Amino acid sequence: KIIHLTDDSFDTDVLKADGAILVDFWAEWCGPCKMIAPILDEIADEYQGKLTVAKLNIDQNPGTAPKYGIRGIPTLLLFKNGEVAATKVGALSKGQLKEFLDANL
Amino acid sequence: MIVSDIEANALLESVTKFHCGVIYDYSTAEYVSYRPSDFGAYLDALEAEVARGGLIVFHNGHKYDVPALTKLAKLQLNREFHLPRENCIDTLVLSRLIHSNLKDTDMGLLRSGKLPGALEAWGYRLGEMKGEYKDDFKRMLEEQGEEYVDGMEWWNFNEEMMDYNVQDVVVTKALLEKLLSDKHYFPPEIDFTDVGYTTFWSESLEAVDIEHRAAWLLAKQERNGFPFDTKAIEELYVELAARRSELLRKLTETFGSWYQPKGGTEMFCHPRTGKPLPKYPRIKTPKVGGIFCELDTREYVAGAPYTPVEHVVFNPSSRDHIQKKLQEAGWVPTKYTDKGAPVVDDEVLEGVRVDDPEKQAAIDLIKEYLMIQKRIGQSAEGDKAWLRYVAEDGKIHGSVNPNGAVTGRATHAFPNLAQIPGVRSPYGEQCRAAFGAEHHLDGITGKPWVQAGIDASGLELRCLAHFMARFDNGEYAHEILNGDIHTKNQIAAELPTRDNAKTFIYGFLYGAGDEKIGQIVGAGKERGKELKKKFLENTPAIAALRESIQQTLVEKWKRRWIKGLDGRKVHVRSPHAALNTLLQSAGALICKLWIIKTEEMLVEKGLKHGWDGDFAYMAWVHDEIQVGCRTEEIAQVVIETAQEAMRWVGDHWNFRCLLDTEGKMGPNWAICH
DNA sequence: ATCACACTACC
DNA sequence: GGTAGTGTGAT
Ligand SMILES: [Mg+2]
Repeated sequence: KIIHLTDDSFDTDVLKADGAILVDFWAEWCGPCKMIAPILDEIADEYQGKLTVAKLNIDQNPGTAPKYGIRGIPTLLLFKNGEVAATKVGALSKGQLKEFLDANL
Repeated sequence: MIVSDIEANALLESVTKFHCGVIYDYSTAEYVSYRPSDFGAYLDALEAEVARGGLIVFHNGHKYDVPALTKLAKLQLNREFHLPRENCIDTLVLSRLIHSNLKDTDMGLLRSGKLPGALEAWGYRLGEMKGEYKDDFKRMLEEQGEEYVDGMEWWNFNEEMMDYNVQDVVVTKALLEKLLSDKHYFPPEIDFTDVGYTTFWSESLEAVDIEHRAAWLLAKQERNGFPFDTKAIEELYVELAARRSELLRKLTETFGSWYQPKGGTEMFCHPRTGKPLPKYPRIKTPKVGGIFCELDTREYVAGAPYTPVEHVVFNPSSRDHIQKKLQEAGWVPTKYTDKGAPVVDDEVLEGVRVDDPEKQAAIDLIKEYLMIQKRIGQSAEGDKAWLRYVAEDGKIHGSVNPNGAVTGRATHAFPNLAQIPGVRSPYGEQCRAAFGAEHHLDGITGKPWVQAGIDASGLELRCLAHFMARFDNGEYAHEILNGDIHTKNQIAAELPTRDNAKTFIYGFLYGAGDEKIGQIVGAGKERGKELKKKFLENTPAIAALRESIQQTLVEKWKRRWIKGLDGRKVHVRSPHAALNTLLQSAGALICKLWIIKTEEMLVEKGLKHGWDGDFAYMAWVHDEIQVGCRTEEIAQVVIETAQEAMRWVGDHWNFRCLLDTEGKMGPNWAICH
């Protein structure tokens, strides 16, 4: 369900998606990141055909994060037609996420 | 004998006013203060002590008070004033000789805190005086609601300053008597505070006379400075700066930037167990924030934790960064340091081998980058860079502690002119060429001066030959000047080539271990105990020398010091480095008396020391001197005279090995190597 | 072996 | 602004 992005696929997979893309900038060594990961898996299904959950590991793809000024992780960037609509930093709960999306959608 | 000290408005380089001075006369047992308008009288009292053939005691007077008074007398009173060398005693010079195992703050230029070991108390008080006077000044000001500026405490004379001047003399006197109570340097049967200068020098240990002459000569060398080619170094700086940039561009392309945890306060705890996870990065739990009612543009949400991070760019000067990237490339560290980090120096880097050919090539760029920074920091960007120290007269006036090392060797600093890159190293020729007599134009004719570079020949090996003559009857010494000791050591060590021997011996004398020894030994590092064993076996005199040195120091210690060529005690730090201590100390003392005699001989030949004269000492780097000469004819005379003085020194101390010097004439340090 | 000083990284 | 930790520059 979730889209595993790379630096080279980010432009076309995210910026030119034209649909609803929630991106999660994460790292294997971040405690909070490990927390929202399970959540996102559930959000992907429930919002299938309404939103697209994509993840970008910042150790593996060091080029994209800087362009967005990431200062903390996990970072949730909700892209709409190639632009940043909403934004949220931190391991939200299943409820907090449902609210973030439902609202911003 | 009188003890004195002065207070003036600035360091020697820019002093213009005498503020006050104090004199304690042993013959009257009294202290007399001299205020600004008593300057002439102050000078008269010092010259009266000289007329009586007396002694004037200063603490650091050789480098400061004495030349300062000459300068000040000329500027303020139009008077010619020159205290003769033989009438002056310096307790700092005396302290550095008698307490040669202890460090000092070099009169407040070095912070006491970073210095290892203990510090002699009175000398510590003297070195802190300027800082303490400053602190008083500042708090006395604040009391009056006034502001404090740069170093305004030295602009005008005041009574607090007078009180500190008096304190310096009470402390200097105390220091003087404590040093004078060392029977090893001063025979107890003589009251040295009650004798003429000639008696003081002849009745005390030779080391005392030698150290004062060395500090007097080197003080002048500091005043002379080393002609420096600023433009040439500013251009080298542009060249190195562009190469540094290009290497940075190439490296940050090969090794991309990454993210690291930073700014976290709260410990991350397992959400299930609640168990603290110290190994995980720190986090920050947003105090406020919510989803939405007008949506909340805020990105944070109360309760939802996150890991604060920073973006870090690859830094070639970071061994940590280099260590991280090379391992992520497959490098498995073979040797680590005592703290948990793997060794990342030019040697290991030279042996690293990774798969990716690009990252493999990036290693050389990294080694180049490090060497470039080393040059940039030393010549331009470092705190003590040459470009920050070049004075208005176009010269760098490096400082020298004439007896800074335990062995009797001198130490150099601000900047250290004893660590200029050699011609045999990258950019060495350009660095070296920037220091030279050619960069000084004659004050009258405007013509460049010439440089005379002279160094003692194989001094270390001859000192060894000397001390082993008692065991081999001059054999080793005989081979040095009439055969080939390098082939001789080669055979004794069983080493391959003759060049292996030069590396082995010079290394054997400067420490080194079996690893370094066995290293160039063809290759086979380690197991270099065989080479270092077969050697001492076929050169029994050396082993014998070592045995005698030990029977003198141990059994717990019988004695913790070695007697130097001039009688001084030379603290031995380790029974294993004892022979080294003995040899380095002898080389140091030979070279010290040598530069002294060389200058005395030039002066007895009619040559004047100074830029307004015939020659000028520019640098003394252990076993070599660089001297500036007005003409080539003078350069040749200096070269010849340095050889005579070296031979005079060898004869002076009955050396069992003939001592020699080699001299080269040219425009700068690069040509006089 | 003796010693100066630079640059990173942490407080 | 000051301290370690590591390394390089020279004899
Ligand atoms: Mg003084």
